Amino acid sequence: KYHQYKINQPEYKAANGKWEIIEFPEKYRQNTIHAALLRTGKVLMVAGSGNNQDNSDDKQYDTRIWDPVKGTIKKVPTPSDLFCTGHTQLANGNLLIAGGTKRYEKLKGDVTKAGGLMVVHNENPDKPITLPAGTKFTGKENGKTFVSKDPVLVPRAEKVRNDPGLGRIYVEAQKSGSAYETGTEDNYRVQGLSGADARNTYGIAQKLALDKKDFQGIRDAFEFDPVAEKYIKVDPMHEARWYPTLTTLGDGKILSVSGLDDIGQLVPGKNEVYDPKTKAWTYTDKVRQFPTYPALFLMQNGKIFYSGANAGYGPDDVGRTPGVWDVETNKFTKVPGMSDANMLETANTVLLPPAQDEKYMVIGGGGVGESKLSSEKTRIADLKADDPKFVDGPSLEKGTRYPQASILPDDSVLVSGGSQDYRGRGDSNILQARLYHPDTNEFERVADPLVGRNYHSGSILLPDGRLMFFGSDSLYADKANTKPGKFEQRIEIYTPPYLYRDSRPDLSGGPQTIARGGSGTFTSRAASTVKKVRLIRPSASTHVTDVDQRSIALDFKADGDKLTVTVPSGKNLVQSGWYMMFVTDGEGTPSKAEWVRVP
Ligand SMILES: [Cu+2]
Repeated sequence: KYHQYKINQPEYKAANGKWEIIEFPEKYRQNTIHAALLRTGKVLMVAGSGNNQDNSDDKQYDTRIWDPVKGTIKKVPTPSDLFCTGHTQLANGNLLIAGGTKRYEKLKGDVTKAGGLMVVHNENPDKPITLPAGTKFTGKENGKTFVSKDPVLVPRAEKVRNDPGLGRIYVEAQKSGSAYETGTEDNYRVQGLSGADARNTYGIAQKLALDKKDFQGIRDAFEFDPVAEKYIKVDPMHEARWYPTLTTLGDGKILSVSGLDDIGQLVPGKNEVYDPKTKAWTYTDKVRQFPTYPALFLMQNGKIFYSGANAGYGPDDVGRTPGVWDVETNKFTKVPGMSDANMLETANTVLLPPAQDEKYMVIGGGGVGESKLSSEKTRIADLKADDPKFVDGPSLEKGTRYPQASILPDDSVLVSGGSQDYRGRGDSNILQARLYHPDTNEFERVADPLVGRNYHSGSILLPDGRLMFFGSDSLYADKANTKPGKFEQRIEIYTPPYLYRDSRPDLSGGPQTIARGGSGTFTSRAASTVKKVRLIRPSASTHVTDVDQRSIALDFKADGDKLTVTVPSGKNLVQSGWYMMFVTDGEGTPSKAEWVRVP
């Protein structure tokens, strides 16, 4: 339009950057749900079956590697249905990817009525129990009632605790509409049982709502080798997990937390650790339950910070409170102050730059399950404070689920997209982007994104300083919510303001390996202009969750055209692995990254 003229003016791009749509040849398209920047500089894009029933039925599983410099894309053979998986970079630079989705069950019953899977428990070792069709289950907390359509046989408990018999049955609300939906797990009383039967028999269900498909986890785990460009099978997890968080501990092992299991129950706090040297998994000694994709970050004291951000599931009163988790002792200490604590599902979490400060920001979020509630708020916790607590930061304009959030090499945080309602319901994509500035605690609006991104989206900082945005899985295609949504297969590249100004500093000397506490030397003719150096861990982003990205400040010295940088000593700050190293000048303009390996 004229718009298009406005947003291409030198002054405009200099203050707001600019967006571009990339669309791939039809043959390379997929529903990208997970992405990660690899140490090769290319982006792993993982769809699995892509939340597509035909692909699940055909075992059609997709992965791409996309080269942002050349703009080329290739397919990668994908061994398991690796969407709704967990993932993080290993010390060797491989991406550990574990969990994912079992072949999906057909959705049954009336599309206008809340329902889903009820898992019936039988505590009686003496006898099985059959609940006939039309059995009513009522939530002990939520008070809502659902009815089975078919009989279910629930086998005897087995003695060992008795281990309860379990039987799965579809249940459905009596009347249509969202008034009769639930958003969290509850324990359901079975109406019309008396005595012993009532004592030994009960239901557990996750959300029983209108986006109805029932998903189960798988145990498979792989290392993605970015040099070979292949998935390498490693030992499977002990637990099947759909939506686990994988997060690096102090000793370099990977902790896997939560997820739904092979029958769709929340894994009840049975966490496990991958040792990259043995390529084997071990249960943790002690149990702690969280909802799915919990946002879990390694702190400099070796404990885990849980921000409260999560993708849902489980009860509303277990693992819903932000805090500090000592994995070895299992002590959990609440961090108070969170505003809109009822709107933490589908929020983003960022460890603010520089990571040395241990400040976490929680952005946006929505009510449990398919709630119409959404939060405009940011909330910041400083974990180095005497009494740590969340305090509100700058607000967004609109309540926003699913905001994308990426650390930039200038210490800004790009916060972009999202939607006002569940899965972009009511055509509620928010086509806005901001820079968050940590030092001022201010938001600055920048250019609007071109493509809406809600559920199943993400963003990835690239070595050249641009950012890639992917995904978006709207429930509906139309504002009226009458037709099924189509998965967004375009990506965008966002060029920030800092690339529309003066010449950027030059940098060469990579790739290099630099130990914690060690130093390395790089070349920059513009060394004298460098104000900061940042070692930035590449992102692995899914479901509004990225426990990989962090930006570590490096001390440096300039000596003519030579920059000597020093890596901090702590293994809890500087996780082993590969990092982008950016140098930024006093005008805030970053170099392109060189890659550095920390052993
Ligand atoms: Cu998902």
